[PDB]
Amino acid sequence: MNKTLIINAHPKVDDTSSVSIKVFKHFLESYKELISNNETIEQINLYDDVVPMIDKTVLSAWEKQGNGQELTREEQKVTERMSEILQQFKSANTYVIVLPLHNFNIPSKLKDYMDNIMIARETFKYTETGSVGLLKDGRRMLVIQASGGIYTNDDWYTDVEYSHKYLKAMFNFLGIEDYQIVRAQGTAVLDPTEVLQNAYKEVEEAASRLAN
Amino acid sequence: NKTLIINAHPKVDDTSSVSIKVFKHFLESYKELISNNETIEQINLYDDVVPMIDKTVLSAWEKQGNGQELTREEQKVTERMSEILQQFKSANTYVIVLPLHNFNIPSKLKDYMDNIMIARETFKYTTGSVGLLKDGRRMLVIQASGGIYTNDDWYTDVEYSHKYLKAMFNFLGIEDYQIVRAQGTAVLDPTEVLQNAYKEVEEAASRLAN
Ligand SMILES: Cc1cc2nc3c(=O)[nH]c(=O)nc-3n(C[C@H](O)[C@H](O)[C@H](O)COP(=O)(O)O)c2cc1C
Ligand SMILES: Cc1cc2nc3c(=O)[nH]c(=O)nc-3n(C[C@H](O)[C@H](O)[C@H](O)COP(=O)(O)O)c2cc1C
Ligand SMILES: [Zn+2]
Ligand SMILES: [Zn+2]
Ligand SMILES: [Zn+2]
Repeated sequence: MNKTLIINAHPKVDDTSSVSIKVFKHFLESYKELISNNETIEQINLYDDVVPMIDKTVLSAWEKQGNGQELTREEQKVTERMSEILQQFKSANTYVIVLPLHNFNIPSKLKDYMDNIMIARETFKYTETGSVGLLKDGRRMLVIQASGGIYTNDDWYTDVEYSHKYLKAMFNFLGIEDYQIVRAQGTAVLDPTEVLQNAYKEVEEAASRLAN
Repeated sequence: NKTLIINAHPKVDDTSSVSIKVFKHFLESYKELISNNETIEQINLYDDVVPMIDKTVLSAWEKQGNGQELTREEQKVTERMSEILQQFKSANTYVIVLPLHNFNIPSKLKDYMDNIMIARETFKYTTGSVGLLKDGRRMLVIQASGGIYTNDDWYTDVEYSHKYLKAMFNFLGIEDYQIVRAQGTAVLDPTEVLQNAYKEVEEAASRLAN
């Protein structure tokens, strides 16, 4: 089965004033021109859809599920939603993450999302040596990130680009080694034309690559 | 002179939590050693209002930049965010308590970071950015983790919780940073983890109260 999952981590969701949403929408345009009829596309909007965070209730529920105790109606409701998010994630073999860079790390709701999809025995497992990803079946990820600064000049900025470093480390771990990030970078330093034209060109290439 | 405890544990107060036990041991030692004229404040991220960056916040910020009028909702959220910022700026000693969930800081702790990293307030675009909190402030992070992160292996390379916090607080001008790793809760006996962690926070308490 061929399914593409769009993980939209932008707080504005669909507002085209945003650089990363424009770039994504241009990606989506090219991608749909090129995919098969056998290819489904799903999207989760992290700032619009319900994405449960790890809280007392979730930790309590996960404790009980280890003992085999009964869950309260609240624990059932939140664990069920988290199961839907996990299974939706495992159901896809192409992923597109869209995010603005805010304070050198992933958006908080994207952290909640990671907390839903990094699940022992589901996307990774523990081993004698340590732990190992379970999603090693040729999946592909494209990250689209807009940023005010430039992160490819190998300087202090590069060193604190934790958003990219974390996402690549996490997904590489789960088994996704075909990874590309498109950085619509330098929005605070470069001509809007230059930033956008370069990011449109890059996601056009990505669409072509991902559609084969 | 004020100490600010930033509690990023979703369980808040539950002593089944290793990071909370270690914090409470720290706090009890600290309270014994500090002076009368010293205030301790605490914000519990999972039991308080810490605005996340959403549509409303972003729009409020754009309107503040265009000199446009704010809606009541935009007003209310930005007022709460400036209250959090000022509470953060008001303190010279900080304690962050967190469990390690998925190799990064808790999501509410990122929200908190988004409230306190503010231009012209805790840093300034300037030639480069510089921190405004360069007045000898101290930062203690108490972190509980299943794994061990001090062996200089793969685990060390993905400990983004510590790496991020240290980089952000250095950037704000807070260079006196110390992390207490109550680590190995997935491999060592719980009493073994606690004994070492308790000694670290007892020395931290003494050093910070001095
Ligand atoms: C609250 C906030 C925090 C930001 N933090 C960073 C940052 O840490 N590094 C950076 O390069 N740009 C930062 N920026 C600039 C944004 O990344 C830049 O405006 C980007 O174009 C936003 O993407 P978008 O247009 O899709 O929303 C920040 C902007 C805001 C509003
Ligand atoms: C959802 C979840 C994610 C976790 N992720 C990590 C991890 O990425 N690295 C690690 O060393 N331990 C991880 N752990 C183990 C916890 O860090 C460990 O249990 C720690 O003791 C929890 O802190 P606490 O006792 O203060 O709640 C995770 C635990 C849970 C429940
Ligand atoms: Zn287009
Ligand atoms: Zn309470
Ligand atoms: Zn024992």
